[PDB]
Formats: sequence, C-alpha cells, structure tokens
Amino acid sequence: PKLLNRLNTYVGSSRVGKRFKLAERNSTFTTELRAGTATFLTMAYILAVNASILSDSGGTCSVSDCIPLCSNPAIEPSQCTGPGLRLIQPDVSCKFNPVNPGYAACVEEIRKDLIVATVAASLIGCVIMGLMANLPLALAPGMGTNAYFAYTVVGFHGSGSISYRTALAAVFIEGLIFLFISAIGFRAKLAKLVPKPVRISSSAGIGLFLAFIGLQNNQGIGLVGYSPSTLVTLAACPASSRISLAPVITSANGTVSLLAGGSVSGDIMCIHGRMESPTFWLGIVGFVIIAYCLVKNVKGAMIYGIVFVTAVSWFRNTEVTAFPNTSAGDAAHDYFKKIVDVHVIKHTAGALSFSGINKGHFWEALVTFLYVDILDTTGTLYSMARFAGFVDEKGDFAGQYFAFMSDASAIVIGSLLGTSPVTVFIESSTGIREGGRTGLTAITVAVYFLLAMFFTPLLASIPAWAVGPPLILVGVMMMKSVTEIDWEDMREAIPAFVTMILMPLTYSVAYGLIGGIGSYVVLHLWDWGEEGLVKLGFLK
Amino acid sequence: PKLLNRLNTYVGSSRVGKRFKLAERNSTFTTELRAGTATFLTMAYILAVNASILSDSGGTCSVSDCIPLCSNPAIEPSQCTGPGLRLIQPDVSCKFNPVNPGYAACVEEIRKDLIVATVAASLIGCVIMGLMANLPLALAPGMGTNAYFAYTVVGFHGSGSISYRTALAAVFIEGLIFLFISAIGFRAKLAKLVPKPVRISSSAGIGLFLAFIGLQNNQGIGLVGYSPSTLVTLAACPASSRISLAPVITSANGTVSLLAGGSVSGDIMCIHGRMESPTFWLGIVGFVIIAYCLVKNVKGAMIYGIVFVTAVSWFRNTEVTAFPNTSAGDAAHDYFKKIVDVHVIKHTAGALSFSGINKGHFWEALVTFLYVDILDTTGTLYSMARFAGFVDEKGDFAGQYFAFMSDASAIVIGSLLGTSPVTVFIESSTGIREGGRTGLTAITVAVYFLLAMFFTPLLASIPAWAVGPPLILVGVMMMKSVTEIDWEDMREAIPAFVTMILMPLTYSVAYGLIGGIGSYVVLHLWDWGEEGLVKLGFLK
Ligand SMILES: *[C@@H]1O[C@H](CO)[C@@H](O[C@@H]2O[C@H](CO)[C@@H](O)[C@H](O)[C@H]2NC(C)=O)[C@H](O)[C@H]1NC(C)=O
Ligand SMILES: *[C@@H]1O[C@H](CO)[C@@H](O[C@@H]2O[C@H](CO)[C@@H](O)[C@H](O)[C@H]2NC(C)=O)[C@H](O)[C@H]1NC(C)=O
Ligand SMILES: Nc1ncnc2[nH]cnc12
Ligand SMILES: Nc1ncnc2[nH]cnc12
Repeated sequence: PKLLNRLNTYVGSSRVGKRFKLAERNSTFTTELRAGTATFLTMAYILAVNASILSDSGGTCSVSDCIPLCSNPAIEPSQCTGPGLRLIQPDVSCKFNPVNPGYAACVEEIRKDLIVATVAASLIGCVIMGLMANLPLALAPGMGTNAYFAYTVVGFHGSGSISYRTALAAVFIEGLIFLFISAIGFRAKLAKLVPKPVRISSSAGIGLFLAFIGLQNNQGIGLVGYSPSTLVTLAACPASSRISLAPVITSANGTVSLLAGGSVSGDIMCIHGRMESPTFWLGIVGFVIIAYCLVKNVKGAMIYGIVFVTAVSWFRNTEVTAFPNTSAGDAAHDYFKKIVDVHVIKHTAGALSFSGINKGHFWEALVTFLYVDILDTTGTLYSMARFAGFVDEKGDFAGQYFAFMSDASAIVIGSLLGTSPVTVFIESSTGIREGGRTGLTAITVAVYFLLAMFFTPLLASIPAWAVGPPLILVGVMMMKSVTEIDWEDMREAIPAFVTMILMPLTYSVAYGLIGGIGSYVVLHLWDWGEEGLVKLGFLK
Repeated sequence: PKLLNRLNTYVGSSRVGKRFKLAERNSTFTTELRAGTATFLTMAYILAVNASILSDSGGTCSVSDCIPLCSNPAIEPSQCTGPGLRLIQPDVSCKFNPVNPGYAACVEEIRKDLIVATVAASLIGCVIMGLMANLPLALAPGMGTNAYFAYTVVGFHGSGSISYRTALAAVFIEGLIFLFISAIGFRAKLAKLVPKPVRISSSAGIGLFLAFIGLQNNQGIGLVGYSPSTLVTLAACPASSRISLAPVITSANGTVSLLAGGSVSGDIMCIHGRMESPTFWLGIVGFVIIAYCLVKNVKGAMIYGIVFVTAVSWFRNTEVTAFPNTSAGDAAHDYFKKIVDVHVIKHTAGALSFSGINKGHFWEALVTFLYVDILDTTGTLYSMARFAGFVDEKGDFAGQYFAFMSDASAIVIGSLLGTSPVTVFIESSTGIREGGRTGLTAITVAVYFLLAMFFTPLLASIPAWAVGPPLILVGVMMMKSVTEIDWEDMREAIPAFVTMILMPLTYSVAYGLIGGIGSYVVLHLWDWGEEGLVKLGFLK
C-alpha cells in the first residue's frame, strides 16, 4: 500500500506498540504523531507566556546583583571619581523603577533560565505522563499558577511577601502534598471540600486576572493605567508620555512632600496621547489575529499572534522594537542574533529555600497552589476522559491514578527546575480530538518541547505586547464557566461573584478564593444552623 | 364585609377607578397600595446611593468656591497677617486631596440638592408614568447611569473631561433625542443597532463597574487600593494608614523629584494594617445583612443594610462615625440633628450649560447615555410586561408607547433638576408580583417619595461604607446576564468579554461599549465580507 501504512503496522505490532496499547486503542503511530503535533501547536504559547511572566517575578535576582551607580548619569561608574561625585550603593529601590542595569541584566539571565526551565519541566511532565500513565496528555506550567506565582506570591521584581526561592519551596512542598494525597485517594475529598460556586467561579476569576495582566504595561499591551481619582483609566499612551508615582504627605495647606523610602511605581500614569502607543496597537493587531484563528478553529492561534507581534518587534529602529537603542537592548539583540543556543540553567535550577516555612504567607501560597492544582487537574483530566471516551460507568478512566501522580511529580520536578506548578493543559484535548489515545502523544509533545529548546534566543526576545493578547484570550476562554453558576440563587451568585471579582481586583487568586469561601460560609451559616437544629430536634 | 373591602369597591367603581382601569385589571385599591409600598421598599436604596454617587461628581461649584488658605495650617485665614505669612490663592488642586474646606462645603450643600433632585425626579417620573402610561412602574435615577455620570463623564470632583453643567445638557439632549425617536417609532430600530453580545454583556459590565466602585475608598467599603507594582491590591487598612501619591520624574540615578502641578490622589495606598479598617468591616456586616435579606426574599433588603451601617455610623466618637470631630463633621452632625428639613434646590436645579456641545467628549457621554437608556428601558419594560402578562401575541403591551415617552420625559425633567438620567427600575417587578397592574402603583410610589423628602438631613448623613455593599450587590444581580452569552462562540465571547471587562478596568461604560462594538465589528468583517461577495456573486 503506502510506506506510512507499513510504518504504522510495524510500530503497532512491535513491542513498543503493545506496551503503549496502540492496537487496543485504534491508533498506532501516525495518529499519535499528528495528535502530539496538534497539542504542541495549541499549547506552545506557554514557551513565551510562562517565561515572560515568571521573569517579571525577578527570579533569584536580589539587591546584590544591583551595581553601584555614579552621582550623575553622564559618567560611567568606573570614571566616577571627582569633586562632589560618589558611587550610590544600591538599596531595595534598585529593583524597581528606575531599574538598576545590573538587576535588569540579571533578570534577562533569569529569563533565559526560565525559558529552559519551562521547556525541561514540560518535557519531563509529558514523558512521565506518557510512560507511567499512558495518556495523550501534555503537561506544562499552568497559566493561573504562573500569574499567581509571579505577580502575587513573589510580586513584580520580588516585591511580594514571599521570596522567589521560598515560593519555589512552596511549590515543591505543594507537589509533594498533592502526590501524597493522590497516592491514598484523599484528592477527591479535598476537591469536594471547596464549595461548588467558588470552585466553578475560580476559573473565571483566574481568567479575569489573566486578562487584567494582559491589559497592563509591564505585563501586556497597556490600555489600563493608573488614575489619581478612579485608580484605573485608559492607558495606551506612548511610553514617552508615561510617568511614575511616589507616595507623598499631605497637610491642611497643600505642602505635598515626597515620602522618603517610598516605593516608586513604573510608568503607569498617562499625561497625554491616550490610545496612541504603537506597541498597544501592535498588540491589538496580534489580538485580532489570534481571535480570528480561534474563530476559524486554527490550531496554534496564539503561536501565530505571538510570532507576528514578535517578528514585527524584532526590527531594530522602530517604536514597537523589542531591542531599544540602549545597552540592555543591544545585549538583547546580540543574544537574539544567534538563532540557536544551548542555554544551561545557572541561577534557577535547585534554588529552593525552606527558610520561610514558618511565615503565614508561605502557607497561604502553598494552600492556594494546592487547591488550584487539585481543582484544575480534577476538572481537566475528567473532561479529557469524557473527550476520549475513557470514562466507564463507575466514572474512572483506568490510568487516572498514575495520571494524578504524574501531574504531582511533574509539579515537584518543575519546582526543582524553578518554575511555577505545571499541570495538564486543556489544550491536550486538541490532540485527543485528532485521535490521540496513548502516551505516544505525550512523548511527541515532549520531543517538540525538546526542539523548542535550542531556540532560547528566539524566545527571549518576545516583548510584553506579544505576551499581551494571549492573556486576554485565555481569560475569554476561561470565562465560559460562568454559565454553570446559578446566578438566580444569591447563596450561589454572591460567593461566585466575590471570587470572580476579587481575583482581578485584589490582584490575587488566593484573596479571591478566601473571600469566596468566606462569603459562602457566612451565607450558608443560617441554613447549616437550621439543619443542625432540625437534626438535634429543636426544630421541625 | 370588612371596612377595607368597602374602600376597594368604592374606589374601583368611582371615576378614578375607571380612569385607572382598576376593575378591568382585577385589583382596585389596596393591592395597588401594597404594590406601591413593595416597589418603594425594594427601590428606596436609590435615595441613599444616587445622591452619594452624584455628590462625588463635585456638583455645580468650581475652584471659585474654594476659600484661600493661610500658609500654615495652625492659623485661621482671618488671622493670616504676619511675617512670612500669606494667603494661598486656591487653584485646581483645591478640589482634590487635600480638599479645600470651601470646596468640601459644596459637596455637603450639593448633596442636599441632589437628595431633593433624586426625589423630585423620581416623584415626577412616577407620576408621569402612572398618569400618562397607566403602568405599575416606578422611575428613579438609574444605577446604570449614576456612576457613569459622576465618575466618568464629570469625574471625581469634576476631574473628568466634561463639566457637571455640560453633562446635564448631555442628559437633557439625550432625553429629548430619546423622546423624539420613541415618538416616531425608531427606538426599536436603534435598539437592534447594538450587537447582541455587546448588549447582553453591557449589563454585566456595568455591574462589575458598580461593584468595583463599591470596593473603592471614597466610593464604597475599601478593600481595593493602589499598588506600585500591580496598580490594585488589598486595601481596607485604617484611614490613618492611607497615604497619597503624586507624579514624579525618574532618572538614571533615583532622584525622584515631585512633578509640579501633578494631580495628587486621595488616600489609596495602604502602608500597614491591611484588613483592619473598622469601616470596611462595618460595610461587610451591612453586606451580610443585605445578602441574607436578599436570600430570604425580604423586600427592602438594601435599605436594612444601608440603615444598619448608617445608624452605627451616626454615633459621634467612634472609628466608623459619619461625623468626624472636625469642622465639616460638626456641620454634618448639626444638619443631621434636625431630623426633618424642607431643603430647596439652590445650585443644581436649572444648571444646564450648552457650551460644550462642540466637544467630542460631550457626544461620547450623550451617545452612551442614549444607548444605555435605550437598551435598559427596552429590556426592562418588556421584562415586567411578561410579569404582568400585558404582552399579547404581537409582543406589545398597549401602554408601551407612552411608557417610553414617560421614561424619556422624566429624563429631561431629571436633567433640569440636575440628576443622572432616570429610568424604569427592574425593582418595579416587585410591585407587579404583589399585584400592581395600574398607574396607582406608580402614584403610590411617588407619594412615598414625598415622605422621602423632609428627611434630607437623615439621608445626607449616609457614609461611603454604607453606599458600599449595595453597589457590590447590585453588581451581583446584574451579573446574571452572562448566561445568555454563547461563550463557546469566539465571535460572541470576545466582544462580550471586552465589553464586560473594559467597563471596570477602563472604569468607563462608554469605553466598554466602544471596545466591545469595535471588537464585534472587527471579528465579523470576514463573515460580512464573505457574505457580501456571495451576494455580489464572486463566491458560492
Ligand atoms: C504648609 O504647612 C506646613 C506645615 O504643616 C508648612 O511647614 C513646612 O513643612 C515642610 C515639611 O513638612 C518643611 O520642609 C517646610 O520647611 C515647612 N515650612 C515652614 C515655614 O515651616 C509649610 O510651610 C506650608 N506650605 C506652604 C506653601 O505654605
Ligand atoms: C542624578 O542625576 C540628576 C540629574 O540628572 C540629579 O538631579 C538633581 O536634582 C534636580 C533635578 O535635576 C536638579 O535641580 C539638580 O541640579 C540635580 N543635581 C545635579 C548635581 O545636577 C541628581 O543629583 C542625581 N542623583 C543623586 C542622588 O545625586
Ligand atoms: N493551568 C492550566 N490548566 C489547564 N490547562 C491550561 N492551559 C494553560 N494553563 C492551563
Ligand atoms: N438603571 C436601572 N435600570 C433598571 N433598574 C434599575 N434599578 C436601579 N438602577 C436601574
């Protein structure tokens, strides 16, 4: 017949084919390859988004990486010897605007490390799932955990209450706890512990949080900027027309004086030229591209949008350039010039630190990671099994036990490599729809991730306005869970709304979850007391 | 029979009873009285929320009512004569933090005007609807337009692009345009101009916008404050631990110098004591009270939460007091002492100004007022028409023609009195469910508004944390429309998501409408272009 059919039958009748149960699942080798290719195309936006998001966290970079700066900007620090001229020792404010060049270079190195870490974590998770669980599921650092880890647990450039190393330890212990509870069967009980409206609306809240991130400046396309009165207004003015803010002291006359040691923001206040930034409009074009490719059921929509925006931003002397005419931009372009590079993780791998265990914020982050991972994986795996028709009458799909252990072990491995918790993407369904039934789909995705490595220079040059629209569209897709909330019932609507609005507004998944659970408990206190009195017999 | 039955038969058979068609609609006098009482209780929260929101707009007064202040705060301006001592002439910054005592005396006076304007607009609108349309519908300044008018069109203390007087002309002309198109039958044609996903998700977007306002400081309970890195984090620290912000100029050193003339914010940045403000926790208790009363189907749920929080805030020497131990607090308490007062509108009535017609921002507000009023009234009026069973096979309910002109005429009257556009409340369904069928229900509601006056001192003493939870809980109810969006269709989900998320984030109803309509048009260009070619014949 055809060489393709010969390869298919040879693989299916081989030892590997029987090990992967290719014949028993009605697909042998080319269907698995196509399913893996489709899954990788649909999920490969993570290679950009996760790396950029976790890089905004600052990584292991600290004040010790900040170089001393001269008294005047016109003199390079080596020539900073003269009358009235001195070297300014860096403090905590070196991490934030204006960012110390040494810290920025360290953050770029951390970005390369995090690209490699994302690739390696996705590869290892896919290999573990394909081999030990034998399911067509691809694993990679999850988006919700990505944003929560970067901008809430650690904060922008380590401005949060938990350091990057302590957050890595939190992710590691979270993965260990998830593996422990999965190995016994308490995972379903801890999943049912979360109230149904809160559990359903957590996905929509995380989507709103991701879209809000995609609508910021250092994070996405802009269009949302600081407002003195409303706190938030229309951004997307050019970067030349953005100014910083610092805390001040008011009085009864108006002597607004600067607060010494205040944490100056980035460039978030637009003075003029609203809706005129070319980077925002390039992001909008990428958003339109991804939206049309999603409408047309085109696999790799976010890939195409990110690639288009990044390629437009790769030109050197434009207003949308990813390599500005600065020392940092020159270094970024120099690294981008070498298309291929085998980058070795230097600062991020094995950067765990268990020093902050006794702190409450560490355990808040750990519990939020654990609940997000449990709910996400429980929903996703069973949705996949219903997609692949692996669900029996009992509601199980055979390899679920090893699937959950694979997810937890991949979380632990990714924490060791220095990334936010990794989980099974819903994009895996794209492979299942293509005919993927065995673990060879996961192995194909892992090989594609391997080929994604060696392109770290090509991936480290992706600007914020390219990260941008993928975040908003991920929010759009995650917003579909709102239809499962009984909005007519206030005991269901109010907790769901509280979660859904507190995740983007408080800008924290943990705070949204806490508020939703608290509101649910408070609103059901009356009903629970009534049923308790009835059970005791005081009421009929 | 009983004495009550005698009243029902006498009124029903009288000239008034036949004029109102009490017999023909199977309810004569007491049912209308209970329906009017039920509608008013479910709606009376607007007596508190509307005036408080529109007061933050700054009202009709300018810097011209800011008093000159002495150079040092320790000397009253009359004694500001000495060496190195001078009177500081007020500038634009007198309106904002720190607020000039002269301008703070406006908002207290303006709030009293807006309380009467809220009642008089509600009273006149109900009477017009009850008499000319003969429907059990109550009219009041609509929550959809209050916040947009105050915080977006005019801005906080007149910081927006349109003055309060010019915004009143926008409402006045909006009422005239709405009356004209309704009178000629083109209202339905303009209603279908807005795309379906944008029209449905605009209600959810305004609810998120209102709930966000309920989570601010000058607007609601707090819990959302400024963040140097994320622009929003967890507020609800005590007012003593909140600090202002001013724009600064960064460099390559760190010499952040204050930007002269910068617009200093309020007190939005928490330094310490997060989740410790008693006023936020008092608001949370009021949130729980309304939430349970909403769960238990208790009419007037939002009154009880507002009244409870306001009553606790009426004590003089607490941390949740509405009358702080200041000159403004003493004056506010002094007015609160007289329980009854017949306040006469002095600054707000007849404060129209057509000077800003040529400006683009005037027409952006005018069109947004028109579409919000058109979509709200069309959706709201036909909503109760099913409740009262007035809809025939053709889809109209007899008095619909005068129902829309009653709404439009009341908008013109409300603008003359100086309030945000008034509309038919969905809370009118409460009286209809109680049996209200004629215009006597609206007249009964209008009479309750007469009693709402003579209590302006009792209503002007309502703190921000009392407005608070009603704003959040209104957003919960308006959130139920998301279930009508086809979230699986990206051509419907993306425009709906953009409409829904831009209203709180850009903090503007107009921007959410523009972005959602713009994204809808772009996402349908391929479909419209393909269909257009088929009509031309180039494609099959
Ligand atoms: C406004 O009031 C303050 C005191 O509340 C005046 O005092 C100044 O305060 C700042 C810092 O608090 C000092 O740097 C100044 O040296 C103080 N000046 C004096 C004369 O004491 C301040 O002068 C007042 N500002 C204006 C413009 O009048
Ligand atoms: C860093 O460089 C800036 C100038 O670019 C210095 O700014 C000082 O403060 C204001 C703003 O320019 C000027 O009036 C001063 O003349 C500036 N000083 C000098 C010597 O020019 C700033 O001094 C530098 N940062 C530090 C800590 O010295
Ligand atoms: N956290 C997550 N869970 C499932 N699928 C995802 N795709 C991207 N992030 C994901
Ligand atoms: N704008 C509005 N439309 C209908 N009902 C409302 N209730 C409060 N505000 C309303």
